[PDB]
Amino acid sequence: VLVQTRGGNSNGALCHFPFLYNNHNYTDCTSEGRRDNMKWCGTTQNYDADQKFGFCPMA
Ligand SMILES: *[C@@H]1O[C@H](CO)[C@@H](O)[C@H](O)[C@H]1NC(C)=O
Repeated sequence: VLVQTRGGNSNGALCHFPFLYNNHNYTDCTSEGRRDNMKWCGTTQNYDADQKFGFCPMA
């Protein structure tokens, strides 16, 4: 699969996995920070120390 994003805090980067999100190593996309339904993903390897996310346009 290929999760690429463009607009989040990555200024145009490909989401990566696994990605620590608030001490929550997520090896995929998650909608815990959304209130609609889609799912986003971190673009860094340490969200707790990076603060960079993106979207997960995929299935
Ligand atoms: C998440 O993975 C990183 C890389 O191995 C590790 O340093 C960190 O402690 C892990 N955190 C959790 C909650 O598993």
